[PDB]
Amino acid sequence: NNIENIGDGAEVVKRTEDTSSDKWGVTQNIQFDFVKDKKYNKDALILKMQGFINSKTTYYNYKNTDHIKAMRWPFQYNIGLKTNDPNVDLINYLPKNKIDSVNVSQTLGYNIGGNFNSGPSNGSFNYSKTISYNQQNYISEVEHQNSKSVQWGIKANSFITSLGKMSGHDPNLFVGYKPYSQNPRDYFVPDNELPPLVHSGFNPSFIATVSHEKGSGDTSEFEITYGRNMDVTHATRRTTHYGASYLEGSRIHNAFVNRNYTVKYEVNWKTHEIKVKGHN
Repeated sequence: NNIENIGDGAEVVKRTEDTSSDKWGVTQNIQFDFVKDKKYNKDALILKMQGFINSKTTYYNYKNTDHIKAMRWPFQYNIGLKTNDPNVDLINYLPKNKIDSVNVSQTLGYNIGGNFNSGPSNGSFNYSKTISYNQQNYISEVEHQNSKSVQWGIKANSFITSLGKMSGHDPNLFVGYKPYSQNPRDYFVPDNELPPLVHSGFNPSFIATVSHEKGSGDTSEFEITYGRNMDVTHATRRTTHYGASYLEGSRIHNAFVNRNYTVKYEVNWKTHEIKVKGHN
């Protein structure tokens, strides 16, 4: 069963939708939890956005050269949610503020009568939903928000390198130790020195709660966007008088923006059925 009783005259109807795109290298695992409460004057839906966004980190030689090689990597991950229904309002979302901690763990609590809150380090609520994601060396913040939308940016922040502390904008970030190699991968730091968000990808965990005016319409559409913004780091071999060789990085910041996989979902407030309307 996917209907749980949260109190007297209150229940949560649970539904899940799963979609993947080889085109974008994204998996969207969406949880739709319908809040059915007699003591609450509105229809409510808790959306838990999970899945996977591949880093799509690629290493390649620069043109017809042997001494310039490149690394294309995700500077920022994009997580967005929007609605086109005038009768639907975005009431809350998690995370709400700029957060730089390695693990982002937050809880949304629900109490009968339409009361929504956030839990610390515990329950006691009638119903609750929890987010958990790792963002090592990255920072999360809300880029854009209103009553119909919320957009997050999980961007490169601070790194501990062999040359000391580096920002996500440092041109020498990720530059390797093998200038005489012919493999573009060797011009860049090994995977054990790369954060998971660069070597593998991102495992999102985001929450958004929407309120629908009762009887205003049976259906509502939601667009969920998962993607990334790519940077290109070029590592040129040098050359010094003494004879020793080293690598030097130059950067094309925001070389490939909004490499996003957008899925349009249809929700039925009466039957609690989910339909995938379309995608890209």
